[PDB]
Amino acid sequence: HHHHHMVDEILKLKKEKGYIILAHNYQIPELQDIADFVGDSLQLARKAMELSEKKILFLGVDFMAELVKILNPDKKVIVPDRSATCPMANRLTPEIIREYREKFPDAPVVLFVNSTSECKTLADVICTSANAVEVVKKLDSSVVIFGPDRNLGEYVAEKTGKKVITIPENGHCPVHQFNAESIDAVRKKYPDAKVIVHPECPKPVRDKADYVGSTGQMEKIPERDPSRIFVIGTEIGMIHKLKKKFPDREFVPLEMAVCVNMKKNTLENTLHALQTESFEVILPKEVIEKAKKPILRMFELMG
Ligand SMILES: N=C(C(=O)O)[C@H](CC(=O)CO)C(=O)O
Ligand code: SF4
Repeated sequence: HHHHHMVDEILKLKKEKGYIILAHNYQIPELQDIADFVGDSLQLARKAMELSEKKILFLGVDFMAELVKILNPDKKVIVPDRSATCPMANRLTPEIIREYREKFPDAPVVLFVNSTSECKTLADVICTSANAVEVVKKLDSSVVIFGPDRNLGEYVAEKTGKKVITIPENGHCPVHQFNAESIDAVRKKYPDAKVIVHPECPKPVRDKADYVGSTGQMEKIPERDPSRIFVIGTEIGMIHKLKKKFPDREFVPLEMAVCVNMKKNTLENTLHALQTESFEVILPKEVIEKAKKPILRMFELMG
């Protein structure tokens, strides 16, 4: 195998230098396969807090790596590509959050994990796709400010029955803009398939699905649903994860959908990261101290 040189040296250096490799579900298959743990933002956050190792190689995008750092301030966290980010976040600013806080004083500010760490410093609680509904339901308010993802916010409003004020204008994930016709086509081709789509998908897509869930929730659905075929409306990296967990089922992409940022991490730059022990994720202590409050509050609202 042509890659065995990179794969083998990654596994070698990881062990030799005391790293644990955490990968998000949207990383390329080759990186999922060398990771110690693969999961969604919530799971990688949880895992981060309980690992004994002092060095983490994080494979995902920056806001997530920073979440890991904020929860583990005394561990060294590195990433292979320091530009891997989520473009949705960067429309949401401090001045937007402040404006809406003033406008709606008694609305808690719920920020999605893909938000700048600076933004998290101004949140009342953080959430991921997996726990957004649970977090907002358990809050003591019928109104929340929510950002940056509009679709997710609207889905939360639907599930909880609360008023969700989304910020900024049109915050959305380009990856999850499937058109509902793809579901129409796939129902005809596989009449017994179950269609699972992400809550970041637009509402007409959500409404034609059998299930709506985050990647963490998608992965649990075949534990309770015996269907032979699932059609998956998220980023393409999740197909590899699902096929590995459930080799006796068939997983069909709703459409091909690739997150360019998530794909910035490669075997080659992952190897460079382990050789140089770069690039370190660094936040000001002030940011860490401030941002951890809404993150810990998330965990209090789950259990
Ligand atoms: N980290 C996620 C989450 O659940 O919060 C992603 C979705 C996301 O938008 C981040 O790329 C997912 O696992 O379903
Ligand atoms: S898949 Fe969408 S929400 Fe997740 S990092 Fe890429 S652009 Fe951001």
